[PDB]
Amino acid sequence: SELPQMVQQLNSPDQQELQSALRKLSQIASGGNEQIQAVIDAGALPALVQLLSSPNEQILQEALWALSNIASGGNEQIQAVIDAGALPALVQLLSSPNEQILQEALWALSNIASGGNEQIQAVIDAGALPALVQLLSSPNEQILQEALWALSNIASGGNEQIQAVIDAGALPALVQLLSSPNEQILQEALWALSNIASGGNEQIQAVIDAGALPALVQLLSSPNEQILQEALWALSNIASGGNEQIQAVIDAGALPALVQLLSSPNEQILQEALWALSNIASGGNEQKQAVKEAGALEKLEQLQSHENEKIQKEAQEALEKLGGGKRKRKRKRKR
Ligand SMILES: [Ca+2]
Ligand SMILES: [Ca+2]
Ligand SMILES: [Ca+2]
Ligand SMILES: [Ca+2]
Ligand SMILES: [Ca+2]
Ligand SMILES: [Mg+2]
Ligand SMILES: [Mg+2]
Repeated sequence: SELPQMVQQLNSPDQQELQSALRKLSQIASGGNEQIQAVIDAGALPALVQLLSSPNEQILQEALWALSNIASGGNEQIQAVIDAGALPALVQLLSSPNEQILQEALWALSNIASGGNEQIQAVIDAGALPALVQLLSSPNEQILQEALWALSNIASGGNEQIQAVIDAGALPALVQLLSSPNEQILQEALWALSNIASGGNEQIQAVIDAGALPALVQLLSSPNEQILQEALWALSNIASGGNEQIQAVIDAGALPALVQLLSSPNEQILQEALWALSNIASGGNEQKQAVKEAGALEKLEQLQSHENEKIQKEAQEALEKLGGGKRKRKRKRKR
């Protein structure tokens, strides 16, 4: 209700009147999609994009915060941000020497990339990827995390958008990050490759050719359940490709580690271990025999006696597929 009065204050000579309006519009935009639409309907977006060119760092800080929380809404809400000419201004802020401005620009770009394929492509077309791939080599963990988050959401799009990430030279940087001692960076690098591996066979072969599999197979032996869940998701998407892709997974030695995970009392790890083996089972007779030789038949048959309906179904489906004769993830950040 008080929103139109706030939009008028975004172009005020009084700095204390301008900052109070920005702080309030940022707090409203942190709410639901119904609240975000009220900000857009008040015509805040044209005024907010204009403020990104302001030399004032305090104004630009809250202007980015407001746009980021608006960008964390629905697909139509994200589209309204793009129509206001936000992307060409956000891409220019990636080359900024200010760490707070760069962090907030990346936060805004990641939420826009959390929308549909049309929205993701608009970010690619704006020239975001070359800067994003460059940031994967940064010594700053706060910035590296944000760029990893934005690249994961772009890779959550269609095959055209995933190929654009591969072409920008992201895979060698992502594969290198799989050996990082930082668990947050490691999780996001795993989340990025998983979304890349959810694409076509050519895109999955790109992940294999970059040398990601030895690290992913190794991560199945981790005591950390968060890293285990991400590695299982990445390998499942790789195993969903062709017979060349399934065999690369077997050659990397995933089967003995996957069969070991069938003994886990954790329902999340189990479901993902079953899904990875089920995709492998949907390969040729050479691929089917490899699963049999790993000792999987014994555990799959025993898992058909589990009290969990989902665990029961997956185990039977995988055991049937062993007879002789792809998931994308998006994340929206609200602060
Ligand atoms: Ca003044
Ligand atoms: Ca600086
Ligand atoms: Ca550092
Ligand atoms: Ca660590
Ligand atoms: Ca643990
Ligand atoms: Mg950290
Ligand atoms: Mg952890």
